[PDB]
Amino acid sequence: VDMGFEAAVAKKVVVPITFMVPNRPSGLTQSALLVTGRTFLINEHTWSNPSWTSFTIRGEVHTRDEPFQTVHFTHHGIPTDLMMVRLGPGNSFPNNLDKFGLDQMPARNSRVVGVSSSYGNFFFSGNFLGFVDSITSEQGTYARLFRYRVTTYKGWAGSALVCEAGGVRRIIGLHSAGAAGIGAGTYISKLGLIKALKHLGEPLATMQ
Repeated sequence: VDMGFEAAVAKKVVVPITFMVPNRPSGLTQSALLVTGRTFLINEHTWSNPSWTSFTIRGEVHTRDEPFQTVHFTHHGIPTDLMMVRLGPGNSFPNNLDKFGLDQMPARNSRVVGVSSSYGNFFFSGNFLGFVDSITSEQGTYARLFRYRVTTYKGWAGSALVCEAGGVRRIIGLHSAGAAGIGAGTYISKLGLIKALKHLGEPLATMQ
């Protein structure tokens, strides 16, 4: 199996993130996706949880009261589990926009590869089960996901989901949830990322 693209995702995109809390003996660790500059992707259910007082990413500590610029993605007025967060000034992330987005839909039963830094680095995989308008979760309804047949675990949220369409493999999701042997990831589109990055002021050149 060619895994060159997934290896590049592990090398440049997926990183661990740990949220520190005052009501548990240990931090909550999962994965995050570096997009470009000072902007990354993270699950909304993790970001919005009220307990954490700081988090660490890329060797940096950030407190909850910092003036983060954020976008919470919605679909037809229903919340998704996807947040984009732009940090204050600091050392830049790689520009990983070449690794996100597919213009065609993945075929039924094609291979999904998850790329995680949640428990050290690892891959997981399962068959693509299709897009769903929403999932019903212990925290409410979330919109615009796709599913895959593989048992997933607490902490695996934020892992990059690499799918295949039109002879190319790209990241089109971030892991969100699990239910009885089936995982669900929140969909990522290139157009949505670009629109949100512009809203947050992450400076980029436009190819003309």
